[PDB]
Amino acid sequence: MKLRQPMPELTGEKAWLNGEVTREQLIGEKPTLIHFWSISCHLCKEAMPQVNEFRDKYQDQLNVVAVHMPRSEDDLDPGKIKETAAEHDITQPIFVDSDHALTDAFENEYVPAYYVFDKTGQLRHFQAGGSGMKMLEKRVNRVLAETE
Repeated sequence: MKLRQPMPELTGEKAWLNGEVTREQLIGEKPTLIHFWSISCHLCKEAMPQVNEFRDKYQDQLNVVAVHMPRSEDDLDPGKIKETAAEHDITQPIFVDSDHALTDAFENEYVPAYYVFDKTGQLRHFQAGGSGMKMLEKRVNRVLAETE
């Protein structure tokens, strides 16, 4: 991913969850945040609450969409993906990838990973991991402050 391209094809075929959006349905005037996570990843457990937090803080200012990223047989489970999303109040649109289809389309090679896009629908900044992933709140707020 160059900090320049449009979003990928948004593949991922298990289904959507908690809401149904695509780039093409929510881009126009707000910047966008796509982040990967999973129900039992060592740093995704810091993403999950902070995701809920900035999703409530910035929903009207920032398009938020998420992608669950299966890693294991114990990680595919539609029921646990739904229930952990309810437990952590992760109520934005959530893709559930089949395994890695979007992840391959943009060669992420991490899981607690995040991509921040301008209101025109192309990548501004991307990171993966970080100290409690706190710095993503700043990358988001920078895109919010820098966008018109």
